Amino acid sequence: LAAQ
Amino acid sequence: STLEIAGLVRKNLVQFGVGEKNGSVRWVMNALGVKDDWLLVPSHAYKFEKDYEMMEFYFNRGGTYYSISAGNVVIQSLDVGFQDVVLMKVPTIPKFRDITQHFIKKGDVPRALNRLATLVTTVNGTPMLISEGPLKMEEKATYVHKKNDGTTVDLTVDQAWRGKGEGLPGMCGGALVSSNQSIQNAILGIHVAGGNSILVAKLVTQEMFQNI
Ligand SMILES: *C[C@H](NC(=O)OCc1ccccc1)C(=O)O
Repeated sequence: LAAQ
Repeated sequence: STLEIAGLVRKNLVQFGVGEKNGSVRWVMNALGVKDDWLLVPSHAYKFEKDYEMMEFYFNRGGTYYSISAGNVVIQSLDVGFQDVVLMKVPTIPKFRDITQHFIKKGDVPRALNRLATLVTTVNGTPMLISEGPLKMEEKATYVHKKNDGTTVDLTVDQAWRGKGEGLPGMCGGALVSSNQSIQNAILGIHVAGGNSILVAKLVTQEMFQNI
Protein backbone atom coordinates (compact mmCIF):
# COMPACT_ATOMS: atom_id res chain seq x y z
CA LEU A 1 0.00 0.00 0.00
CA ALA A 2 1.09 3.55 -0.82
CA ALA A 3 -0.31 6.81 0.55
CA GLN A 4 -2.65 8.10 -2.14
CA SER B 1 -29.04 6.58 -1.65
CA THR B 2 -25.31 6.27 -2.28
CA LEU B 3 -25.58 8.87 -5.05
CA GLU B 4 -27.27 11.47 -2.83
CA ILE B 5 -24.66 11.03 -0.07
CA ALA B 6 -22.07 11.29 -2.85
CA GLY B 7 -23.52 14.66 -3.88
CA LEU B 8 -23.20 15.98 -0.31
CA VAL B 9 -19.62 14.78 -0.15
CA ARG B 10 -18.81 16.28 -3.57
CA LYS B 11 -20.04 19.71 -2.50
CA ASN B 12 -17.82 19.67 0.59
CA LEU B 13 -14.63 18.37 -1.05
CA VAL B 14 -11.89 20.91 -1.63
CA GLN B 15 -8.41 20.59 -3.06
CA PHE B 16 -5.61 20.90 -0.52
CA GLY B 17 -2.26 22.37 -1.51
CA VAL B 18 0.93 23.46 0.18
CA GLY B 19 3.43 26.09 -0.84
CA GLU B 20 6.19 28.33 0.42
CA LYS B 21 5.30 31.99 0.91
CA ASN B 22 5.57 33.66 -2.55
CA GLY B 23 6.04 30.27 -4.28
CA SER B 24 4.13 27.81 -6.45
CA VAL B 25 1.33 25.76 -4.89
CA ARG B 26 1.75 21.99 -4.85
CA TRP B 27 -1.76 20.51 -5.06
CA VAL B 28 -1.58 17.31 -3.03
CA MET B 29 -4.99 15.73 -2.39
CA ASN B 30 -8.55 16.39 -1.20
CA ALA B 31 -9.86 17.66 2.13
CA LEU B 32 -13.47 17.22 3.23
CA GLY B 33 -15.40 20.00 4.96
CA VAL B 34 -17.55 18.50 7.73
CA LYS B 35 -19.02 21.42 9.75
CA ASP B 36 -18.46 25.17 10.17
CA ASP B 37 -14.80 25.83 9.24
CA TRP B 38 -13.60 22.31 10.08
CA LEU B 39 -12.25 19.83 7.53
CA LEU B 40 -10.93 16.29 7.59
CA VAL B 41 -7.57 15.93 5.89
CA PRO B 42 -4.83 13.27 5.92
CA SER B 43 -1.98 14.85 7.89
CA HIS B 44 0.54 12.93 5.78
CA ALA B 45 -0.18 15.65 3.19
CA TYR B 46 2.05 18.06 5.13
CA LYS B 47 3.43 16.80 8.47
CA PHE B 48 6.51 14.95 7.19
CA GLU B 49 8.04 17.83 5.27
CA LYS B 50 10.52 20.29 6.80
CA ASP B 51 9.14 23.41 8.54
CA TYR B 52 5.49 22.76 7.63
CA GLU B 53 4.25 25.57 9.90
CA MET B 54 6.10 28.17 7.85
CA MET B 55 4.31 27.01 4.69
CA GLU B 56 1.07 28.35 3.28
CA PHE B 57 -1.89 25.99 3.03
CA TYR B 58 -4.26 26.39 0.10
CA PHE B 59 -7.86 25.33 -0.27
CA ASN B 60 -9.41 25.29 -3.72
CA ARG B 61 -13.18 25.44 -3.59
CA GLY B 62 -14.32 25.09 -7.20
CA GLY B 63 -11.83 27.60 -8.59
CA THR B 64 -12.04 30.04 -5.68
CA TYR B 65 -8.87 29.84 -3.63
CA TYR B 66 -8.39 30.32 0.10
CA SER B 67 -5.00 30.39 1.71
CA ILE B 68 -3.68 30.62 5.23
CA SER B 69 -0.44 30.24 7.11
CA ALA B 70 -0.07 26.67 8.34
CA GLY B 71 0.56 28.19 11.81
CA ASN B 72 -2.98 29.63 11.77
CA VAL B 73 -4.94 26.41 11.19
CA VAL B 74 -5.99 24.50 14.31
CA ILE B 75 -5.29 20.77 14.09
CA GLN B 76 -7.27 18.36 16.31
CA SER B 77 -6.79 14.60 16.60
CA LEU B 78 -9.58 12.10 15.87
CA ASP B 79 -8.50 9.81 18.72
CA VAL B 80 -5.41 8.87 20.76
CA GLY B 81 -2.28 8.04 18.76
CA PHE B 82 -1.53 8.64 15.10
CA GLN B 83 -4.56 8.29 12.85
CA ASP B 84 -3.24 10.26 9.83
CA VAL B 85 -6.57 11.94 9.20
CA VAL B 86 -7.00 15.00 11.42
CA LEU B 87 -9.63 17.67 11.97
CA MET B 88 -8.40 21.07 10.75
CA LYS B 89 -10.02 24.43 11.49
CA VAL B 90 -9.41 26.94 8.69
CA PRO B 91 -10.63 30.42 9.70
CA THR B 92 -10.55 31.75 6.11
CA ILE B 93 -12.69 29.00 4.55
CA PRO B 94 -16.39 29.61 3.86
CA LYS B 95 -18.66 27.70 6.28
CA PHE B 96 -19.47 24.15 5.18
CA ARG B 97 -22.80 22.37 5.16
CA ASP B 98 -22.80 20.22 8.32
CA ILE B 99 -22.48 16.63 7.08
CA THR B 100 -21.39 15.11 10.41
CA GLN B 101 -24.75 13.32 10.91
CA HIS B 102 -24.11 11.36 7.70
CA PHE B 103 -21.05 9.66 9.15
CA ILE B 104 -21.35 6.16 10.58
CA LYS B 105 -21.91 5.70 14.32
CA LYS B 106 -19.22 3.56 16.00
CA GLY B 107 -21.89 1.01 17.03
CA ASP B 108 -23.05 0.60 13.41
CA VAL B 109 -19.62 -0.30 12.00
CA PRO B 110 -20.45 -4.04 11.68
CA ARG B 111 -23.34 -3.12 9.36
CA ALA B 112 -20.95 -1.83 6.66
CA LEU B 113 -18.69 -4.93 6.68
CA ASN B 114 -18.91 -7.46 3.80
CA ARG B 115 -20.83 -4.95 1.66
CA LEU B 116 -19.84 -2.82 -1.31
CA ALA B 117 -18.94 0.82 -0.93
CA THR B 118 -18.14 3.80 -3.13
CA LEU B 119 -15.17 6.09 -2.79
CA VAL B 120 -16.39 9.59 -3.51
CA THR B 121 -13.33 11.61 -4.37
CA THR B 122 -11.57 13.74 -6.98
CA VAL B 123 -8.31 13.86 -8.79
CA ASN B 124 -7.41 17.57 -8.57
CA GLY B 125 -11.04 18.55 -8.51
CA THR B 126 -12.43 16.21 -11.15
CA PRO B 127 -15.09 14.17 -9.33
CA MET B 128 -14.91 10.40 -9.43
CA LEU B 129 -16.93 7.51 -8.05
CA ILE B 130 -14.71 4.51 -7.35
CA SER B 131 -16.29 1.14 -6.67
CA GLU B 132 -14.91 -0.78 -3.69
CA GLY B 133 -15.50 -4.48 -3.18
CA PRO B 134 -16.95 -5.98 -0.01
CA LEU B 135 -15.36 -4.18 2.91
CA LYS B 136 -13.25 -5.53 5.70
CA MET B 137 -11.89 -3.75 8.76
CA GLU B 138 -8.21 -3.97 9.64
CA GLU B 139 -7.53 -3.21 13.27
CA LYS B 140 -4.14 -1.86 12.18
CA ALA B 141 -3.23 -0.78 8.64
CA THR B 142 0.25 0.14 7.41
CA TYR B 143 1.13 2.04 4.23
CA VAL B 144 4.11 3.77 2.64
CA HIS B 145 4.16 7.53 2.13
CA LYS B 146 6.59 8.94 -0.43
CA LYS B 147 7.82 12.38 0.58
CA ASN B 148 8.79 15.18 -1.84
CA ASP B 149 12.52 14.30 -1.77
CA GLY B 150 11.88 10.62 -2.56
CA THR B 151 12.48 9.08 0.88
CA THR B 152 9.67 7.03 2.43
CA VAL B 153 7.94 6.65 5.79
CA ASP B 154 5.81 3.77 7.02
CA LEU B 155 2.51 4.94 8.51
CA THR B 156 0.28 2.84 10.74
CA VAL B 157 -3.29 3.69 11.76
CA ASP B 158 -6.01 2.05 13.84
CA GLN B 159 -9.28 0.87 12.29
CA ALA B 160 -9.04 1.21 8.54
CA TRP B 161 -11.45 -0.10 5.97
CA ARG B 162 -10.00 -2.27 3.21
CA GLY B 163 -11.76 -2.91 -0.08
CA LYS B 164 -10.84 -4.19 -3.52
CA GLY B 165 -10.55 -1.36 -6.00
CA GLU B 166 -8.45 0.79 -8.28
CA GLY B 167 -7.26 4.18 -7.09
CA LEU B 168 -4.99 6.93 -8.34
CA PRO B 169 -2.63 9.51 -6.86
CA GLY B 170 -4.60 12.47 -5.57
CA MET B 171 -7.67 10.52 -4.42
CA CYS B 172 -6.66 10.69 -0.74
CA GLY B 173 -9.03 12.76 1.38
CA GLY B 174 -12.09 11.50 -0.50
CA ALA B 175 -14.93 9.88 1.48
CA LEU B 176 -15.86 6.20 1.57
CA VAL B 177 -19.66 5.74 1.39
CA SER B 178 -21.42 2.50 2.32
CA SER B 179 -23.78 0.80 -0.15
CA ASN B 180 -25.91 -0.17 2.86
CA GLN B 181 -29.16 1.79 2.63
CA SER B 182 -30.30 0.54 6.04
CA ILE B 183 -27.62 2.75 7.64
CA GLN B 184 -28.53 5.53 5.19
CA ASN B 185 -25.44 4.90 3.06
CA ALA B 186 -23.26 6.25 5.86
CA ILE B 187 -19.93 7.94 5.25
CA LEU B 188 -17.42 5.42 6.65
CA GLY B 189 -14.20 7.39 6.61
CA ILE B 190 -11.49 9.01 4.55
CA HIS B 191 -9.34 7.50 1.83
CA VAL B 192 -5.65 7.36 2.82
CA ALA B 193 -3.88 4.67 0.75
CA GLY B 194 -4.07 2.26 -2.15
CA GLY B 195 -2.02 -0.35 -3.94
CA ASN B 196 -2.18 -3.89 -5.34
CA SER B 197 -5.88 -3.35 -6.19
CA ILE B 198 -6.78 -2.51 -2.59
CA LEU B 199 -8.10 0.75 -1.18
CA VAL B 200 -7.68 1.87 2.42
CA ALA B 201 -9.79 4.40 4.32
CA LYS B 202 -9.37 5.51 7.93
CA LEU B 203 -12.56 4.91 9.91
CA VAL B 204 -14.21 8.16 10.94
CA THR B 205 -17.27 7.92 13.17
CA GLN B 206 -19.84 10.48 14.29
CA GLU B 207 -18.45 10.23 17.81
CA MET B 208 -15.04 11.47 16.64
CA PHE B 209 -16.49 14.91 15.88
CA GLN B 210 -16.93 15.39 19.65
CA ASN B 211 -13.24 16.36 19.54
CA ILE B 212 -14.76 19.68 18.28
C1 LIG C 1 -27.73 15.23 5.18
C2 LIG C 1 -28.25 15.98 6.43
N1 LIG C 1 -29.11 15.09 7.18
C3 LIG C 1 -29.16 15.11 8.51
O1 LIG C 1 -28.47 15.84 9.22
O2 LIG C 1 -30.11 14.20 9.11
C4 LIG C 1 -30.52 14.37 10.46
C5 LIG C 1 -31.91 13.81 10.60
C6 LIG C 1 -32.72 13.63 9.47
C7 LIG C 1 -34.01 13.12 9.62
C8 LIG C 1 -34.48 12.79 10.89
C9 LIG C 1 -33.68 12.97 12.02
C10 LIG C 1 -32.39 13.48 11.87
C11 LIG C 1 -28.94 17.29 6.10
O3 LIG C 1 -28.34 18.11 5.38
O4 LIG C 1 -30.09 17.54 6.58
